[PDB]
Amino acid sequence: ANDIRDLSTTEIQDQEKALKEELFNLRFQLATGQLENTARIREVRKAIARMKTIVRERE
Amino acid sequence: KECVITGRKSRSGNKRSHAMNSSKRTWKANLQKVRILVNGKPKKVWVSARALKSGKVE
Amino acid sequence: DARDIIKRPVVTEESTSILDDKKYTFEVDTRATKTQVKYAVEEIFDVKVAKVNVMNYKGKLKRMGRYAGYTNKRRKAIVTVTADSKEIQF
Amino acid sequence: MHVKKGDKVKVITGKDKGKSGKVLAAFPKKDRVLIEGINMVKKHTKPSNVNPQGGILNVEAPIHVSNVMLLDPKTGEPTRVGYEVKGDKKVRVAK
Amino acid sequence: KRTYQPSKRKRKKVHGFRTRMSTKNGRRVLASRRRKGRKVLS
RNA sequence: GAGCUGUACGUAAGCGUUGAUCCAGAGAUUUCCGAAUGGGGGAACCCACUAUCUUUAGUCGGAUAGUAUCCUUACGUGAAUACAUAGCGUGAGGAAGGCAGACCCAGGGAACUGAAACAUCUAAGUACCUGGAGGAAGAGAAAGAAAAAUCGAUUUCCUGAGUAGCGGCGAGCGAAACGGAAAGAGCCCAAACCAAGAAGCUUGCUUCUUGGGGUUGUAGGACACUCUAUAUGGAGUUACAAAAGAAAGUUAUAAAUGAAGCGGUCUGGAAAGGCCCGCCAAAGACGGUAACAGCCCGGUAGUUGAAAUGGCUUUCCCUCCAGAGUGGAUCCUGAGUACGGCGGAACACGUGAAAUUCCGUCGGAAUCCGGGAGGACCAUCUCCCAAGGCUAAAUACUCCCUAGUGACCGAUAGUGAACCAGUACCGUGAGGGAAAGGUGAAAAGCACCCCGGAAGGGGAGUGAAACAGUUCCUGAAACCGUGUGCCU
RNA sequence: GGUAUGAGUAGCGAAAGAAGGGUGAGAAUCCCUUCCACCGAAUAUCUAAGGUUUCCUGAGGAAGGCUCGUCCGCUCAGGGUUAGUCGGGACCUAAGCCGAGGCCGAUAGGCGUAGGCGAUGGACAACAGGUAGAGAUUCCUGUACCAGUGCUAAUUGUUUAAC
RNA sequence: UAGGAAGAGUAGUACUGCCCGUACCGCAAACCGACACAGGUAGAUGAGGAGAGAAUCCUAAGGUGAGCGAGAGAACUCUCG
Ligand SMILES: [Mg+2]
Ligand SMILES: [Mg+2]
Ligand SMILES: [Mg+2]
Ligand SMILES: [Mg+2]
Ligand SMILES: [Mg+2]
Ligand SMILES: [Mg+2]
Ligand SMILES: [Mg+2]
Ligand SMILES: [Mg+2]
Ligand SMILES: [Mg+2]
Ligand SMILES: [Mg+2]
Ligand SMILES: [Mg+2]
Ligand SMILES: [Mg+2]
Ligand SMILES: [Mg+2]
Ligand SMILES: [Mg+2]
Ligand SMILES: [Mg+2]
Ligand SMILES: [Mg+2]
Ligand SMILES: [Mg+2]
Ligand SMILES: [Mg+2]
Ligand SMILES: [Mg+2]
Ligand SMILES: [Mg+2]
Ligand SMILES: [Mg+2]
Ligand SMILES: [Mg+2]
Ligand SMILES: [Mg+2]
Ligand SMILES: [Mg+2]
Ligand SMILES: [Mg+2]
Ligand SMILES: [Mg+2]
Ligand SMILES: [Mg+2]
Ligand SMILES: [Mg+2]
Ligand SMILES: [Mg+2]
Ligand SMILES: [Mg+2]
Ligand SMILES: [Mg+2]
Ligand SMILES: [Mg+2]
Ligand SMILES: [Mg+2]
Ligand SMILES: [Mg+2]
Ligand SMILES: [Mg+2]
Ligand SMILES: [Mg+2]
Ligand SMILES: [Mg+2]
Ligand SMILES: [Mg+2]
Repeated sequence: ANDIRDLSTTEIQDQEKALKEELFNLRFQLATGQLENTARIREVRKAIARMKTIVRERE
Repeated sequence: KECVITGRKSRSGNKRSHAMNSSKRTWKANLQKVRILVNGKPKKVWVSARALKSGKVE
Repeated sequence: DARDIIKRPVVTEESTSILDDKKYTFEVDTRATKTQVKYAVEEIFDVKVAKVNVMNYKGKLKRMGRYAGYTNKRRKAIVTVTADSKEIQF
Repeated sequence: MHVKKGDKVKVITGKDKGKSGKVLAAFPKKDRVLIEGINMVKKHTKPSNVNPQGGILNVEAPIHVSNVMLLDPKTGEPTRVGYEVKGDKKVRVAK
Repeated sequence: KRTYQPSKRKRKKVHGFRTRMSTKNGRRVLASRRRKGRKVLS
């Protein structure tokens, strides 16, 4: 969370994209019954929310 | 339907027979449609005869 | 964004039977037009989409001990890729 | 709760008064605690579950927290608990 | 031939939310059903 | 400060002393519908336009913003029609809708019923509809009450008093002032007049805007002179002008600390109970804990506590500000007003001998040598100065919040609703509207065996109890059976 | 609210069944076969309304089904509906409804102009095959049409003015 | 026609075409009738023999044997000869 604040906005924006790609893949593996560590999904969702919160704070 | 100068308008009260039976009625104001200029521009508005009595535009 | 529009793949006897026919069945956002689904699938999977067919499923009424209610309404998109296009895996 | 997992408690009420044990688990929402070798119950377990031969299992059941007192390693007796601050964080104190 | 010959359209046109909202007395009805706490207005 | 990932009877995968879950303050995010406002619409949907960006070879796509109507007000365009007005466009402001089924003010306003019928009258200005609101509203600083000779705005309570009155003088309706209390607070205009414009050109006279001035009764003011102030003082956002800030204190919204029995023994499944000893108490509230606990737990008295936000009180800032005296030449002191006739209404007061107050209509004063009232009216006397406005408190009510209380209910009661209830269900719809609480201290929720497809049983086991076995405290009566002492 | 009595009574809602085989703990009632019988301007095939998952598959047999039940429109799980051309909207208007300004009116509102909404009507381009547990003019094959778009190529026009 | 105009059409090529509905019942056990109710429910199609015919009787395609049965064959009742 503080580590996110060390990054630039553009750098944060890139981290979001990466997390959204990850979240999509998790949901895809979950659907095909190949996930196992199902707790990752919640982690990633929160992370994305954290990014978007920091960015909105910047403005 | 109301005097623009005053605010005269319909008001209710009783009609009474001999025998004093009561029934609801109104008293309308004696409103007349006339051209005046309350605001700079003239316009046809309801005005009471009473309001016209004396000094109004027309 | 594209990964909002495409929710998850659909894995059923029916959905799995048409994978060999290069038809991929997805559950997509209920507001997504078949045009948005075409461009989303191309962004996500790097494929050439030939046609997208789409259908709305109304919620199914389910009981659980004197409490009744509807499952989610779904929008199902079948995406046919081109002959030359690379496959999606599942 | 005045006790927590790891604490050595004496049991002051019930079929097991006078017995002491370690606090294996705490259920603060129920205000109950699980003391090693206290309040043993015979669970008639079907084979189905993790236990591929089932059977009548003898395990600990939770006691109410108000039924155990904390053991002070110095005295080795049941003591009521006070709270005193060293500087950074507060700590439990015997009386 | 019984009373009650259903029509989706006629039901909403006569009793629906937008018809209720379109008149003052219709709005009194909505306000009354909200006051009683009905799940279903209109 | 050690567990946590809500119910609720789960499985899984995870998190947490590098402080999670949790609690409080403040932020961020906040789909669609709904006044719903870009247009439409059968609410939760459909369909756009204009900019800017983005995507593609381009259609096709995507993102962000704007785009309702009315009112007021600037500005611009602008017809019949010459000036111009209307109209049209743009930009600012503002409104819109909801509701606490309460209280308040206003517009509109029943009937059943009572009168042992019924028409006046009552019910009742109630119910209800509509509008306007505000935390309260309304009222309010005398054209008042009186006539102990005086009082000094309003409101509310006690009293007066079921009096005086009203009334098919029937049924009924029914004051007020004085007296005693709660609470208290007073103010600003209009007009003379002065100044400054502005215009009309009545062409140096008149009416229009802004500022000053000024606020009242044996009168006050203007206007003349006179004394002191021009922030010395005084006053403020609750009226009396109106926006701003700070700081300190305090309260609220999380918390912290907190005395004393594992005392002995008896019964028991269990002890908080019995018996016998102690102890704390500014703490013997309440609840929980295996039966009834000041000393077991959460706590309680007492004493501490707030990063953040909100409230309040002070102080400071800031802002604003002339007030006595003397005359009485002249001038001013609310006009289609007061009042009157006619027709209604409100006044306790039903048109009456009917003052007082309001509405419609018509008529219509005086204007300081003036005017109003004292229950027709006149005269005298007394008290007041209308036709402009503002004003806290004492009063009303409670959808709410916090803390409490009850010779209030205890599951057919108490809310319709102790339980997923305005639900289910009924009705086209408005609308109507239920039933339904209790295993145990703890799931220890009956391994295993037996009959049976299962259900269900019988053992075995758990438990204090299973004749407590997942709706499971108690378990009456009706009613249904089996057995049999006496009779038929 | 519970429980009787009537009472093992009335009723079991128009109709043709039979046997063999199967399944199953259990069969008049489920499945299969054969014969018989009934409708056939319908008791057949579409399709609008309306209903809203009742559809398909696999389990089930407490309750529901006027009997039974291994079965089911019932219970529990999974599934299943594909469109430029079909019907509706991004087109049109009727009746009717709403209605800026406006007219009228104690309040509320009523009416109505421009302008809108509104099919039951107007306009408008796809056929035949295949396939199948459950969709098909929708999927697939073949062959089309309608409206656009870019990209090549010539052609013509670029102020008496192609379009 | 008024207007607007340097782009326009022709040929060929390949590409583009949104939203809603689409299951199933639909003279019915799924709709309206509290019911798996002899009732009601618009429209398209609706074969053959004999026939004027969509009448009638028997059939085709197609659909169906109707959610209690087994006996008995009294009174009586109903519907029939
Ligand atoms: Mg479709
Ligand atoms: Mg109905
Ligand atoms: Mg922390
Ligand atoms: Mg809109
Ligand atoms: Mg009587
Ligand atoms: Mg203590
Ligand atoms: Mg004992
Ligand atoms: Mg007990
Ligand atoms: Mg107790
Ligand atoms: Mg009068
Ligand atoms: Mg009266
Ligand atoms: Mg008088
Ligand atoms: Mg008069
Ligand atoms: Mg008078
Ligand atoms: Mg007198
Ligand atoms: Mg009198
Ligand atoms: Mg005066
Ligand atoms: Mg009750
Ligand atoms: Mg009881
Ligand atoms: Mg009740
Ligand atoms: Mg029971
Ligand atoms: Mg009998
Ligand atoms: Mg009989
Ligand atoms: Mg019989
Ligand atoms: Mg039958
Ligand atoms: Mg026939
Ligand atoms: Mg079926
Ligand atoms: Mg049965
Ligand atoms: Mg079955
Ligand atoms: Mg028309
Ligand atoms: Mg029209
Ligand atoms: Mg239309
Ligand atoms: Mg089918
Ligand atoms: Mg195709
Ligand atoms: Mg179909
Ligand atoms: Mg039927
Ligand atoms: Mg018919
Ligand atoms: Mg046949």
